[PDB]
Amino acid sequence: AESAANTTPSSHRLETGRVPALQAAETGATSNATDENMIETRCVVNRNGVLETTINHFFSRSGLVGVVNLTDGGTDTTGYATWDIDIMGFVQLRRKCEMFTYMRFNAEFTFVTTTKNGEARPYMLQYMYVPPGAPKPTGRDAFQWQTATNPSVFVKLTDPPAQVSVPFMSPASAYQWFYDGYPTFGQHPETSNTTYGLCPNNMMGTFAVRVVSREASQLKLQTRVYMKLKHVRAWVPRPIRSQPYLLKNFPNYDSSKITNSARDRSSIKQAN
Amino acid sequence: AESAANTTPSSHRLETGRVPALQAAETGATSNATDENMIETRCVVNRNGVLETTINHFFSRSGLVGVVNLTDGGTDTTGYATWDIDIMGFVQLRRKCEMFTYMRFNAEFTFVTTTKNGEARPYMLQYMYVPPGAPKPTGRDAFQWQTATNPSVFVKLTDPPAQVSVPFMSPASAYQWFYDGYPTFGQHPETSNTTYGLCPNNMMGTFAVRVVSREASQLKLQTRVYMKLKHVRAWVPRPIRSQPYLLKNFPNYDSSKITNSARDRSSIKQAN
Amino acid sequence: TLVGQICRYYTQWSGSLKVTFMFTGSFMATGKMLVAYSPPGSAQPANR
Amino acid sequence: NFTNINYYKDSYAASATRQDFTQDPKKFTQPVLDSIRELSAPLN
Amino acid sequence: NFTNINYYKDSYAASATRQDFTQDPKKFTQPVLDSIRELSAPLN
Amino acid sequence: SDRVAQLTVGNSSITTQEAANIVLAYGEWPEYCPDTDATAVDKPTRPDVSVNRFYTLDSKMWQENSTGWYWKFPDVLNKTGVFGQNAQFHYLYRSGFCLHVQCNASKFHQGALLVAVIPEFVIAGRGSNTKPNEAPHPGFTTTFPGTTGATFHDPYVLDSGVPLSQALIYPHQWINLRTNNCATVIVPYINAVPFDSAINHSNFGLIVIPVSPLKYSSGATTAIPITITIAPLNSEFGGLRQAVSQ
Amino acid sequence: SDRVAQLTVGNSSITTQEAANIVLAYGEWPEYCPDTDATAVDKPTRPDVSVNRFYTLDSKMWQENSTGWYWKFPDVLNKTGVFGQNAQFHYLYRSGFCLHVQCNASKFHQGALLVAVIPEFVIAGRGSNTKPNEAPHPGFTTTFPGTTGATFHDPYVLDSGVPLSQALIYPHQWINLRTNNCATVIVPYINAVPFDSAINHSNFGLIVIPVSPLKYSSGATTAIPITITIAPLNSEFGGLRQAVSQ
Amino acid sequence: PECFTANGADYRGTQNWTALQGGKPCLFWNETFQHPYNTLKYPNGEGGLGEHNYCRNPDGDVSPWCYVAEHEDGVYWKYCEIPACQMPGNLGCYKDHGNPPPLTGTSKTSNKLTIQTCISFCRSQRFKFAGMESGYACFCGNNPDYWKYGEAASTECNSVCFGDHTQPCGGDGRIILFDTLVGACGGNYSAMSSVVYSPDFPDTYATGRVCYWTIRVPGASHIHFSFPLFDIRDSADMVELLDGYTHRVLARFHGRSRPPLSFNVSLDFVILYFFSDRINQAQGFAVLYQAVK
Ligand SMILES: CCCCCCCCCCCCC/C=C/[C@H](O)[C@H](N)CO
Ligand SMILES: CCCCCCCCCCCCC/C=C/[C@H](O)[C@H](N)CO
Ligand SMILES: *[C@@H]1O[C@H](CO)[C@@H](O)[C@H](O)[C@H]1NC(C)=O
Ligand SMILES: *[C@@H]1O[C@H](CO)[C@@H](O)[C@H](O)[C@H]1NC(C)=O
Ligand SMILES: *[C@@H]1O[C@H](CO)[C@@H](O)[C@H](O)[C@H]1NC(C)=O
Repeated sequence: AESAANTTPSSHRLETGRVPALQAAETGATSNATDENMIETRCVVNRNGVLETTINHFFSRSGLVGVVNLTDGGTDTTGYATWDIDIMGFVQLRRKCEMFTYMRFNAEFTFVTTTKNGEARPYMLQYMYVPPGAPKPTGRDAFQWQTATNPSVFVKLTDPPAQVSVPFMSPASAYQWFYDGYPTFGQHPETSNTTYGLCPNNMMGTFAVRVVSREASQLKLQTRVYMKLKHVRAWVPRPIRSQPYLLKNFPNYDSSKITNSARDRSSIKQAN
Repeated sequence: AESAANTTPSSHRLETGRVPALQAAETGATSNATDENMIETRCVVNRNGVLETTINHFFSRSGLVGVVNLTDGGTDTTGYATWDIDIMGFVQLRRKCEMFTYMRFNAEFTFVTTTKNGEARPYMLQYMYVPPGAPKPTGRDAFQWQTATNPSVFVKLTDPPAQVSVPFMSPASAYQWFYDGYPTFGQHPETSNTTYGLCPNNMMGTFAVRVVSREASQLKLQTRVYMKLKHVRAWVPRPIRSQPYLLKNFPNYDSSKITNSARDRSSIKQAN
Repeated sequence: TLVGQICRYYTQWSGSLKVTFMFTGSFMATGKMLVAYSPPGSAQPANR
Repeated sequence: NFTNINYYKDSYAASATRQDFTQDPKKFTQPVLDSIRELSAPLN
Repeated sequence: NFTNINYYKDSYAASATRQDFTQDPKKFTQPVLDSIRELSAPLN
Repeated sequence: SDRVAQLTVGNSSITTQEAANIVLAYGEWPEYCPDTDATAVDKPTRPDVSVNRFYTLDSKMWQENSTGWYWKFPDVLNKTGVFGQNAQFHYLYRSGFCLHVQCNASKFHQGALLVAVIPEFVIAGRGSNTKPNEAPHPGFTTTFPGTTGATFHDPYVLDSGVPLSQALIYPHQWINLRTNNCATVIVPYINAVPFDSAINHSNFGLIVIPVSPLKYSSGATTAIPITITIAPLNSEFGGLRQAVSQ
Repeated sequence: SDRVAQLTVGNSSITTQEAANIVLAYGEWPEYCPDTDATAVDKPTRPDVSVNRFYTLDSKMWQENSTGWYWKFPDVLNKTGVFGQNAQFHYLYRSGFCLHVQCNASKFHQGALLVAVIPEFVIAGRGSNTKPNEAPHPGFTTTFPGTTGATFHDPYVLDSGVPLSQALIYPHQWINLRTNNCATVIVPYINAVPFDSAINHSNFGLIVIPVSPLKYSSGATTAIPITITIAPLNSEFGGLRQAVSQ
Repeated sequence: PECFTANGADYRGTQNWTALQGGKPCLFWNETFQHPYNTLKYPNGEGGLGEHNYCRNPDGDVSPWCYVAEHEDGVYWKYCEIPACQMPGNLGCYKDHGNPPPLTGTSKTSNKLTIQTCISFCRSQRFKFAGMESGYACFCGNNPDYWKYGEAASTECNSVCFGDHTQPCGGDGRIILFDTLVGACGGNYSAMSSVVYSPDFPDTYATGRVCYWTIRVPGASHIHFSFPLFDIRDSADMVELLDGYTHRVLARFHGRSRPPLSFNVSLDFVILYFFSDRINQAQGFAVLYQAVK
């Protein structure tokens, strides 16, 4: 259907037996009472489109995902800057994605790198994706930066932002943002269940970045990750969270200081 | 018709009854007296084109629309620079567009950004379009600049000017530059009717712009908006304004100090 | 409601809406109620 | 010579389409009900 | 207007494919076994 | 057989002796709203005998130092009769109009009148101030004059900054006292929306401006009234609710 | 499938749980006036969406010492909404009516109501004086109570000298609190003239009289309201003129 | 205090700059023959117009303003941000970002929204602070944290109201603050030195207003009064000052009486009375008092 719905011409009824406005809500179903079984309507040929409300047009937005700092000092230097790939770091795309239970999609990661004061000097960077199980690079001159049997992107700061496409690589058939279980067997404590809700089917490796040079470069870069979902399929729709987020991998909320879903009114017998 | 009009060969008439030069103007119609019903003409095959005088070739000009200042200071800074999208700020395109009552078109907005002294340094800008109803960004480091579920353009100063295409997004079926009414109900005053002529069907959101950096950038930019109309349809042609403009959303003119539509002559019985 | 949040993600809506009431009183309690929708215009009606 | 080719799924992002040579001038010049002939007195 | 052309051997690196207009709303609105008629009492 | 005409709408009739041809605005007849262009779901009402008739307004004495008068037509019949009552109770409105302006004189008077309609005739404030708080704006009695009417201050600029000379593009008619004594214009519904409120939005407005001044010799009659009659053709109303005045 | 019913007229709907069968008065449906029986020449108007809808009046608390209430139906909707406005501007009127009286209670209350219509329900004065100047006559608020209603003084004689017992010949319905909570009557246009003024002539009138008194044990609810809803089916209006109040 | 009106209509200051930090100088009111507000047109005051370049308000604007020099870039007039121009009862303007508001309480929108209608809306529900923005808003609340979004300039929040056109109703995304005690009808006053306004002070006072303002100080020697603003165009409505010990009248001032600007009275239980009429109403009073211990 390319349009929403057309309206049939209706009229009045004067007869017993037909009750379309007495739909019982105790059955768990939604009231199917239309306008034609009610106040007299007319013939309207609606041609309003429904294409924008689809899932592929709703999840085709990039949004901010990760912010990675790279100081590259001279005396307190590290060289590299890894970033665990997770979507729960910023509450916008998290709120947009946690309204479903199971999802399956592809990615269009984009990397925007700027300096501290803001300046595009021609410094070439190396963006490395470390899959889960591969060793992480330790140092700006490590052995792992050879990128043999490992995908990496070489780009400068004066160049346009890099953009790669990422397939679906979870060992399960779909992702999940809510895991009602435990990752392994054993006795689970009563004090602090810090492993509850953890899903090993979402650890998508680690993302590292360094500056390709010989000695050093006294510059503090700041990379931003923009992930565009595509080819997305969602299952089991879940309600939208009404409480402020507190942690990344845990949906914890405030016991006291609760936020009501609707703001307060003057009286119940007042519309304004 | 690809040409203007051809002329039929004519001759003289000596007979009573036929009066083609006595077209009455009291009926409200235009005199349809041709040259062939008058002084003896010849056969001319005119091949002058009429393509340039069409509406799509008349409104296919960019013109200046908006000028947005961005100081980005260090002590009296704001960071952002919003611009209400309206066409009444410069009288050239306004005079060209207010010769019709109802219009419907698309846009080809183009942004030319220069510095105060004039210089193209490689500073990346962020052009944001805020639709009507969305929150406006307050600060160069605000939450709204994430541009999730919001279109934005990232471009530098050394790059060519950005250019996007904008569809027809008025809730009515066409735009209007003259609204003979009031936006809401209620009692209207006699002192200052500041809401008369206001049309809510023309508020096309707000346009914002900032400098993508971390700390600051002591530079005063100045952006210019060039909007090219395309796919335009106009209704109910209106006369062209002969008085100088005074306000943006109001066609106010000077009561005293009136400008005549034609300049003065020496005498009426004199052509020069 | 969920429809309110979905309409909050967008900026323009159309089409008809449905509001469904449900009485959760006793079985022996009876009564009649008047649910009246009014188009735009003046403020909330004062009387029935 | 081909400018009728679009590069996107949306239709409003194209260029000027085929020009229309339609010119109805009689809805502004003679908006009258009784069709006044060319060789006649407009009022009798 | 052609965006169905891929430039690589892999299929996940393409753009949004043909849109599907499928809308099954009855699996959420009426998840009942006895099909409730439109003009009838839901319980008898 | 062209100078005489009898227009009949409802239970009213207008006979004429000195008439030009009737004017049909933009070559389109006023009809009902089709289902393709309509957007409301509720069924609109159509009296077709109680609101579709000739309503006669007051008469204005055409003097020698007269500038001109104008009207907001969906706002003049906002309180007069079944049409006004039916328009106060409803939220939506869509109709055309049939006009007739009467101005008779002898064969010894001279003068000419320009009667025309202007869609979205916006009244402009008169002043040379650009500060937002002191910029002059017209009052409610100036924007919507009601059944009485309003006069022009600068009729050369139509009180809107647009010259009167170029106002011949509109559906117009002349009243030349040596040719005819009436003018007739039939205008359809002209708006960018199918239906609209007939209380806070006037679609168009009549204007009468004497281009040639009224002249006569001492001894003839001196009271020359200007009478106007309006027929709201093909009226529709929707959104029945409480009656509001303004 | 008989105890449930949803009546839809215009943009209103009435749902029910405890209902008897709907009553059609005299077996005749309310329709439009045919050309054979009509007598006026002007064309009548038919909104059919703006006046044909359920209008809800006020609620009256059914006490234990209650006598009863009554109404003049072409005079109750004389000032409420588009129907009242359209009836003030017109001289002629002809329509049927659809009624619905709501009165709910628990399964521990007992009582019965007799709701019926009486064509030409004439209110009689109460007194034993035969002199013409002192013979008691009912006031205007007693003959035409308006949207509020009037109470009975002697409901055993229907305030007209006719016994309540014999009032079962009229189109009637019972509201027994153990059986149902509503009553529905559909009455057509009943008059000896095709059209008639809806201002100085009421065709019929509803009356509600509690035959069995309201009884309950100490501990239950005590406020039992009486709500009435009316739908002016198949309305016609003619003779458009100035609006008169009464 | 220098301004006792909601728009600074009576501000006789020595400010010849538009702002103290980051401002441009104002032009003189006698060298302004180009503009319709100069001393060649308005002699003998008329809002305050001499041979100075001070920030005045002769046109009945929402804030005092001067003439700045035109630098061929549009603006030829700027609002003056006077630090000492705030009526007692005006806390200032603040920023408004989103769903957590500065004022957590009731909200109300109307097409006729003045200062006193919003103050009365927040007062009829026993709220401590009122608030409005963008011309159509009324935010009530009792929270002390209303500066959570920052302090805004006074010239930034000069959007005109919808009901009246001489009052600033905040701005777009900027809320202006007001306490609910202003314009009220009576109240137990126990502060050291506060101001008492007439009923409906930002508006004109209503017809038939009568109330009792009570002032008690726990141990003050004698109290000092003042009359900054007084504008009555009638002789039927009038103000009184009474002592409630033996219930006798101290002084009776009306429209035909010019009250002295300052006097002492050796009392500690003064009560104020205001009997209005239903014929003529122009403006109220701004009685400031002071108790010395
Ligand atoms: C060459 C550098 C590429 C940088 C991007 C890394 C490629 C792998 C990305 C996998 C996409 C995973 C998207 C989200 C996965 C899980 O749901 C999250 N980790 C949990 O929220
Ligand atoms: C990504 C930045 C895009 C910047 C352009 C904003 C897109 C929306 C533009 C809408 C086009 C509206 C053209 C004119 C509309 C109304 O007639 C005017 N506001 C009133 O004159
Ligand atoms: C403002 O007035 C003071 C008065 O003491 C004067 O010293 C100063 O020069 C004046 N400044 C300007 C800009 O007029
Ligand atoms: C305006 O007044 C000032 C102060 O008295 C004076 O210096 C100046 O010359 C005056 N300007 C004119 C044009 O009189
Ligand atoms: C009242 O007494 C005080 C002493 O505290 C004095 O300052 C003030 O001037 C006196 N008022 C008058 C009018 O003398």
